Amino acid sequence: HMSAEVIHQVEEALDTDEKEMLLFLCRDVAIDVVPPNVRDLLDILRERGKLSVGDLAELLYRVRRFDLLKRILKMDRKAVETHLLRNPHLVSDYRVLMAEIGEDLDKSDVSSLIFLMKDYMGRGKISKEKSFLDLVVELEKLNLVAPDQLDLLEKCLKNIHRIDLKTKIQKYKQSV
Amino acid sequence: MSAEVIHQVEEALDTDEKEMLLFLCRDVAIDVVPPNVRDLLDILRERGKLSVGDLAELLYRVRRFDLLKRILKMDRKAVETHLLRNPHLVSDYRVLMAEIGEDLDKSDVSSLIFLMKDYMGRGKISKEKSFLDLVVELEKLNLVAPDQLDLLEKCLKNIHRIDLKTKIQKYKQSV
Amino acid sequence: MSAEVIHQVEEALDTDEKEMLLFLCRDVAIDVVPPNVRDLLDILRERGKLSVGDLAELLYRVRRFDLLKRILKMDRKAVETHLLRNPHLVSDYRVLMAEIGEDLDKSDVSSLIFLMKDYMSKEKSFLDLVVELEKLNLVAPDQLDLLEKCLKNIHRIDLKTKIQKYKQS
Amino acid sequence: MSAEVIHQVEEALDTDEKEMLLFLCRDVAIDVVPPNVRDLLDILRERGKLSVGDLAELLYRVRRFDLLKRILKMDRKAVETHLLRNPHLVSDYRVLMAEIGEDLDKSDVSSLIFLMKDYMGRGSKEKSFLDLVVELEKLNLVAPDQLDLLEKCLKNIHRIDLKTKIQKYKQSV
Amino acid sequence: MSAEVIHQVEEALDTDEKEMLLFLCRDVVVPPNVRDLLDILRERGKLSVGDLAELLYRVRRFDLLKRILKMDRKAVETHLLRNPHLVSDYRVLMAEIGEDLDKSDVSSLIFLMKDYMGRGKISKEKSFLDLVVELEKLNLVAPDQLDLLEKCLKNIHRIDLKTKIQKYKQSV
Amino acid sequence: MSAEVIHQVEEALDTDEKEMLLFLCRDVAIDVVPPNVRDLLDILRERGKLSVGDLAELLYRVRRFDLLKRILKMDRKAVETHLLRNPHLVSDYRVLMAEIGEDLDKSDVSSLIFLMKDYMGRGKISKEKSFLDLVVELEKLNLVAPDQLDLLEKCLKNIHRIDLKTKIQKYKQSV
Amino acid sequence: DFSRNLYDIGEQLDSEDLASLKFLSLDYIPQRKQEPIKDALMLFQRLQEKRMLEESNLSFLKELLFRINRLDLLITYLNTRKEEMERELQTPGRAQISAYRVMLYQISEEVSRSELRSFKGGLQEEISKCKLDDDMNLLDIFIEMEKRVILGEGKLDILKRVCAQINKSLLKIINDYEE
Amino acid sequence: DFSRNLYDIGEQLDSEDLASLKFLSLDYIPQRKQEPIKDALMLFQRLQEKRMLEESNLSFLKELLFRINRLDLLITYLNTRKEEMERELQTPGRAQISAYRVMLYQISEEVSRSELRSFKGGLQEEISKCKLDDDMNLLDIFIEMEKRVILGEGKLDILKRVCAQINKSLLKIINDYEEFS
Repeated sequence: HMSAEVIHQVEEALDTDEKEMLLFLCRDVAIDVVPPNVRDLLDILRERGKLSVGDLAELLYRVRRFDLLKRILKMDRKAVETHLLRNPHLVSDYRVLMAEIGEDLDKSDVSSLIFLMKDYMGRGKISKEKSFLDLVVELEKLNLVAPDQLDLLEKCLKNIHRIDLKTKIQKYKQSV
Repeated sequence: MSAEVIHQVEEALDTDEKEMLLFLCRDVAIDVVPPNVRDLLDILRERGKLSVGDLAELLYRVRRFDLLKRILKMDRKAVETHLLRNPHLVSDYRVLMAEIGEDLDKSDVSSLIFLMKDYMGRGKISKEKSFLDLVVELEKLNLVAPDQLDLLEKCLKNIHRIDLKTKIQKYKQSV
Repeated sequence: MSAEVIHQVEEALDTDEKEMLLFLCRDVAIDVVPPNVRDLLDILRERGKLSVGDLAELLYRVRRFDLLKRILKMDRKAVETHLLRNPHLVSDYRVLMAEIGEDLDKSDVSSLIFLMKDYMSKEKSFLDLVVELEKLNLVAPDQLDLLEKCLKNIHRIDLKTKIQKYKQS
Repeated sequence: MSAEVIHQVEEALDTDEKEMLLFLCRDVAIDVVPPNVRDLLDILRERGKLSVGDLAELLYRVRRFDLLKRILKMDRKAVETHLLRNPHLVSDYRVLMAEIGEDLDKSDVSSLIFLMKDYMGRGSKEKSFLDLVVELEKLNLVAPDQLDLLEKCLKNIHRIDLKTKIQKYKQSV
Repeated sequence: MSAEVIHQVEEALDTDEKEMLLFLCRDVVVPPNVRDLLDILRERGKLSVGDLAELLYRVRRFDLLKRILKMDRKAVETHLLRNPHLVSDYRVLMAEIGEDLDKSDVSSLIFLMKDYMGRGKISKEKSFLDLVVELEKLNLVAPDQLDLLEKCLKNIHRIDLKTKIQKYKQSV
Repeated sequence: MSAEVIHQVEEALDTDEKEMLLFLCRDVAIDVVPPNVRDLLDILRERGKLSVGDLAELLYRVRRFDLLKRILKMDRKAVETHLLRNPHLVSDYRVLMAEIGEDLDKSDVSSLIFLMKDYMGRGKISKEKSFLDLVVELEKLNLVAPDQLDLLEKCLKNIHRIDLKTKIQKYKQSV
Repeated sequence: DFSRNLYDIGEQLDSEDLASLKFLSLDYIPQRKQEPIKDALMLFQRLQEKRMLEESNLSFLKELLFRINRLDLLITYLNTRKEEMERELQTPGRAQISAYRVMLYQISEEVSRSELRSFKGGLQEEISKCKLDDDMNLLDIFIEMEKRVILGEGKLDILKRVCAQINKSLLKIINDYEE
Repeated sequence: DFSRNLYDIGEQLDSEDLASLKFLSLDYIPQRKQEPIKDALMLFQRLQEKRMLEESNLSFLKELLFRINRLDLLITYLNTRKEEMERELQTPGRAQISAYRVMLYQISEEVSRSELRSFKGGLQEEISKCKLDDDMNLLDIFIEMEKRVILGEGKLDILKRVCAQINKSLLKIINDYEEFS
């Protein structure tokens, strides 16, 4: 349903941050494997049928690469929005919320979040260099953040005075 | 072209000039993201879009005429005539963006980042980034293009840089 | 609320008004030290305590009604009615401290520093002195006796009367 | 202790208080060089030398009583009694150095640097008093039992009150 | 010698002192960090207690001489009087000159030395020891080749450092 | 000499020292390309060119003085006098190449590869090659030799390692 | 030799002379490149990068030094008299600085402190209120005016208004430039 | 201690004495290096860097103190009499300050406030208006004239004109320097 040329275009056009975000977002679809790079992940999704033109459109939309949505897939924002309104979503709203929270944090906020969560985890699991999504992943492995367990992340966002992000979490919780 | 010329150019540029070269070549090599400037020049040579005249144009766009004289043994008027006669490697849109970036101090860049932060999140985490980083993040968001300069014009107006808005208006009046 | 409004405000205020705004907002952002007013307003907005009415109150405290008319499109009576209806961002204590600071020249501040040094660098302002005292637990809305006595001792009895009228509220 | 309290304390302090806290804690963590104050407090916690009383003492030494009342809900006399009965985290020598630094402007620091340059070597010169005391400690020129040079230099710059401070410290040991 | 002492020394030093130690030991295989350098010096037999004492003395960390090795300045001076030096007098002179230059002086030195060298490398901010290393790589400074540095120090009115250079030159 | 000595030496060396030893012995073992170090030592003893002094020289070139003291019971002075008196197993050319390799960081090695590519192409595919790998790839292309050091000299000049060019000239003056 | 000469010339320029040079170089060195210039050698190297200052092209450096009235530096370090520079810069084509920049600098050199206070007071409505603090000299005000296209080669009206409110010799300078 | 002695000498010099000292050292400390000098210790370190001030080379410091008429400091802290300095400076070659600089400072010492105002009035056409403000003393006016090569070792005519319009003793000082040069 997808050709190797489109996949190649996507992998080389994305940057490191966008690749990490794509891996984090697809952590739910490919439950079993940790793909080392994004090309292995996209090919695995194609093999499992989870990479149509609409699926790649959704993936490009979540990483906010509209230039790739237009150059590679020849689509507009309204088209992918209508597709998501029409068909089921590949990435859950929980992952999208986590990605938005990560994108609305500067370096100091992420470091302080890592410090506060360090009380709940070990040290060597995450160093000062890690991103917010890496923190969310390491907490998920410890069952400390989840779609049904957002109280700790909510409290930590309160403790870093990011009440708007607490409101984002509350709005997500009010949709379920 | 040879790897010796690429090595000399690579050693002569500084960080800001390297970033500007990457941004200017964002159009020729758009499918890939080159990590450093040596890799960028190798990519341009592999794509065939890096003759001696193309590297001369690149050195001209970064305003390093001493490098034109030392490495390529060229003058300003020679490269200007080459650009008048042969097609340009770097589009005029990129040149306009580089001019606007070179005409903004730190406070103006921070104010533009704030006003556009109204339009976009913390796209890149680092608070201290250049104008070209902002335009790259905007291009990735499909918010600025040669045919959609109204937002950049309004933001330059709101920071009282009307001269740059006039630059953009003359650019649009050249089409 | 939008970033353009914060920008218009920051570019319109001058240095003294910026310092006064930081001191007044010391109570809301009571645990962070904003370097400039753009960061202070951004923190207030991210903490949700910067609505249109909150910025209106902030412009009202620096008595910048021209900005209330140009940026927020409000008048004196509208902002006063908003303060009559909703709780205040800046306590009357901060307003009193700013009003006292506006009525002291450099010699009076130097004399206050001289008298208070027994209880505790040069070129300080009155608001900086009040901050240094707050860090030392020497001044508070319920602890104005030292400041009152020191204002009396420098023959600024009108400011003592200001403190008395605040205490009577 | 918890990371929440440490976060509040670190973000509530200003730059001067951060430098002063680092200098005061140079003795409890001599072997390491903490880059920032938050990491310093975390190191003190992992080393066991950061109870609630220790953080109270640290906030008391930087004269930040508002945090003693807001964060730890303690008063001045409580911390003073704790210091009266329990051992001190920061020695009186560090407190004396910080106290001397509190009463020196830029001109006094420059004159002290001028006098000390013969005693240390020409190798900046836009530093604070605590930076000078640190560089002297590295040069083995000042110590709790070696205050004669600093006393003489403070005397020669007509800051006789600071010489009296050093003399009272010596009369305490 | 033991690894505990090496660990104490490495963690006790700051960044500038580490850079100075590496530069001074450039004469004795290029270690990336200081702890590996000390381990290499021990593994070659060239890091006894006296050698580490000399290294701490050259980086002007007498507090470490007193706490870690339990020695004072007079003992290390006698050790240097009796045994050969690990760090040459040229390296000590270079570090001494570097300790007496602010950023503006280094930039002005770079301008003159740049015309004589080109300044092919572009670092964020180069220290004096970094400049001396880049000059050594270009064969522009040496224990027997101090004329260019002498002239450049003269032209920036740092005659005291020129006198340092000349006192070194008269000791050979 | 005994097989225990060869086994101890084989187990004591690390990867870098093994590769350097193989490179240094590349001239003595010209008909055979030994994959690992034990094969090299066994071949050298089989050819008779691995006495106690030869193994001492080999350990001295890899800067493993602890093995000289523990296994062969030799000092620096003893091995140096042996090298002064008897002919060398490893020529000064290989020792010089290893010296130059010791004085190059990752950036200098990468820059050498770029220009030597201008003259040789990719060669091996890995961008993680050592200096000795580059000189071996050049020897296979007949581009470097004890009497053919001009290209390496110019490339070391272009990476501003003029001290190493002086090393090469000092070697050439020893003929 | 040449580098030592440029260094010596730089050692004679203070912060005010450096600000003057940076203003006179606005047409060749943009704002972003101008911001980190804290000594004369940085401006000299920025000119070298554009090849406007080399061992065989001292023209622009001599022009800059002549325009800031440092005739001592010209005669000592460049071996150039006042008459030579006067004869050179008024020959058609050899003037590398625009007459607009020179007239702005000359108007800045003729304004004392009180006149600067009044000039800043006149522009209260066309400049944001924080950007009208005492910490600015007249050249920074000219730059801020150019940024808002209220001052320029074709827009002399506001400058003429403020100068006419202040002094007559300023109007004379403006009109003499115009012809 | 030498450094303590220099600090004590500096504690006796006010801002005007420092301005005089910096003017007398213009031929050894350039403008860029002179601008941030706001106390005597900075000038002393600038001199030490040029080796013109050492524990065994008090010559330039004594000359500076003699030229600004601080004989008290010379006799108290440097143990030097007035006759000793006038005899030393009268030895051929041992004067490190130029006669031009000393003549400019001495001619500045003989001009009062009203005479300085008249002096500023005289230079209305050859000096920019901002460089003719009340906040400038006569030594700064000498510097500004030197910048426009109307004042110098070989161009004393304009100084002659203004001084002769002002006062006779100034012209006498100018000509007495001019002959013995």
